[PDB]
Amino acid sequence: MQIFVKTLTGRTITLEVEPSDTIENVKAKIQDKEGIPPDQQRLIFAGKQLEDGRTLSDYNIQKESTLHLVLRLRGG
Amino acid sequence: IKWACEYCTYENWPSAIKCTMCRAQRPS
Ligand SMILES: [Zn+2]
Repeated sequence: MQIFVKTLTGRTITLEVEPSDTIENVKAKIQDKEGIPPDQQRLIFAGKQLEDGRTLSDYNIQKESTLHLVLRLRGG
Repeated sequence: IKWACEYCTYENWPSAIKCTMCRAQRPS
């Protein structure tokens, strides 16, 4: 399946993901296209932050769903 | 009665004047 990740600027990127993929894998998929380290990025779905441990199937992410991407660089 | 931010979906606590996630401001 494919899902859509929506940045804060309003830009939308599409990702070829399988339900068995972990959130960790998703942030790596984002890293492939955007070039940002998976630890400086965080994903939001259903008003909650997604943890790298669980998979999409655990979070009920389905085909053509929308995730929100927020970036925060380490301030020390 | 958690409020959701305008710029990201994240629902925050009523006491928070700013979202914890994208550091946006409280909506009018
Ligand atoms: Zn926000």
